[PDB]
Amino acid sequence: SRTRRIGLVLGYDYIMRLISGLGSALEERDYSLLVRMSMDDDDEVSILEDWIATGNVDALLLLNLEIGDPRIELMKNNPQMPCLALADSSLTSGLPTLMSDDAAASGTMIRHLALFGHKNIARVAGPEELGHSYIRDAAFSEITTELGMRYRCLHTDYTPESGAEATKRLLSVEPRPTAIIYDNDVMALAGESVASVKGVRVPEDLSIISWGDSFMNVAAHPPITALSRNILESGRLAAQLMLKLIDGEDVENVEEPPYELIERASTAPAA
Amino acid sequence: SRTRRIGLVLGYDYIMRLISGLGSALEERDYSLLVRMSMDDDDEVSILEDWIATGNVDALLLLNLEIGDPRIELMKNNPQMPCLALADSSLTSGLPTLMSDDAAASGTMIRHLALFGHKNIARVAGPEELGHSYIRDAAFSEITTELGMRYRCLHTDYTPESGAEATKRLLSVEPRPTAIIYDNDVMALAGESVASVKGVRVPEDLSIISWGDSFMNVAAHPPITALSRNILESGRLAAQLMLKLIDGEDVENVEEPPYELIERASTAPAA
Repeated sequence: SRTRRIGLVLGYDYIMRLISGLGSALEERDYSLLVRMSMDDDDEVSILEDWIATGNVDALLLLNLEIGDPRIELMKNNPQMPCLALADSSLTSGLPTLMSDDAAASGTMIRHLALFGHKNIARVAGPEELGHSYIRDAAFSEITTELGMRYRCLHTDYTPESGAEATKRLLSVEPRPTAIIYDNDVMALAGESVASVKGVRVPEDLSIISWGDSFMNVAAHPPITALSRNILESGRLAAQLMLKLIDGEDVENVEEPPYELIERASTAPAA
Repeated sequence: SRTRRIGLVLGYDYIMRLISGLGSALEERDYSLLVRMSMDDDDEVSILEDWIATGNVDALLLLNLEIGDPRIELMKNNPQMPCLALADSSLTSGLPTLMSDDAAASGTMIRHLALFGHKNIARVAGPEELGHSYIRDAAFSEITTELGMRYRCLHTDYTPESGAEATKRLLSVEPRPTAIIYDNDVMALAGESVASVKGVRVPEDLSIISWGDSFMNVAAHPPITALSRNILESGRLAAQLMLKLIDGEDVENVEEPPYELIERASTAPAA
């Protein structure tokens, strides 16, 4: 029998666009998304175990895979429950995956800076505990080294206060980077505001790129160059893939839809 | 019997915070949110009718009430299905409501501008088809008139391009307003950027307020004064109220948690 439900556990406190894309495909088959909220760290596993034991959904969507995620083992020990992970293939261990390509995106951003003559750049990244942290760092280190570009990074907690603090630090230590890439839009904006208050012109003295795009980047002063992921289409593909698994079709891993570097006013030749 | 599900139909293409708050309360009772997506205008009613006919959820959450919303009539003709609306009480016609107070918020923002000596202000609002459009306009017109303040408004579609266009228009027509209130954060940011490009200093020449708060306002240049709604707690209260209805308890309308005007650098005395 079918419940016509897909399970998703969210963390308490991007996702909206993913849910819109998922819904655009689930509606075609009169499916619904069943959403629960994990308030703690082992809470998600407990909810998933309940769903599996009761057969309360037809498939599970796994987001934000960490290194050694306890969910992979859960799914592998329960192959009668379809699941799909949205992650780099290196983190999913054989489970059906809609694959991101952070290493590719890293290259696209760095080559854009290289073309503009940047030789000293920095990244303001998220927490080191993210499953994509080591993929991104390895890509940035390899590409920058191979292009003879100086590279430094600082970790933050995604808040504008943290992005602001990191930017102040990068702009105060000689030799000052001429471009900074931020792991989210809010920190790129906070960093641009820091540069402006400091009298560091964007983009004349400092280029800025946001990893991730939103209306915020369009509204900024100046508008911020962004690596844009097609989250809507990713969501749609994810739902289609889970429906295939539910239908009993074999599903090879699928690359997520291509990203695009949207060039705006915040990147320009290096000072 | 109980399904332990609450139904929510979202529109294709705030809500994330609401869902976090809802989940914080639903998890206490092992309830889930069942989410579907309306792709058209009469799509929502059809989904709701299906849920009602099959008893597939225990209660329905109604958001974004319009004037003469076809959902009110649906719910009233189906009182065996618990529901809760998040709206001004004037739009819900006796249905259990978690009540917003846009007129109160309007007063708080306008009094803040009055204290700073503003005598000519403007609003960049959303579409006129919003159910809260006439409540807000009536409040702004009454309060401004009664304080002897000149007031004008322009309608937009919530995009930064639309907010930018509206700001250019307001700043180009004499007498230029000394403060602009925007119906969302992205337009307040887009408007602040327009003022900066134009050489209109914020806040020295122009004060800006965002109706709605987010990290974007904290990250702006300068940070943007915002009317902040407690969406997390609103979500939590909404879930608790629907659970009461499901439990068979009588539920009087409830005011939503108090909003707060967070004063930041973008408001100052009038030029």
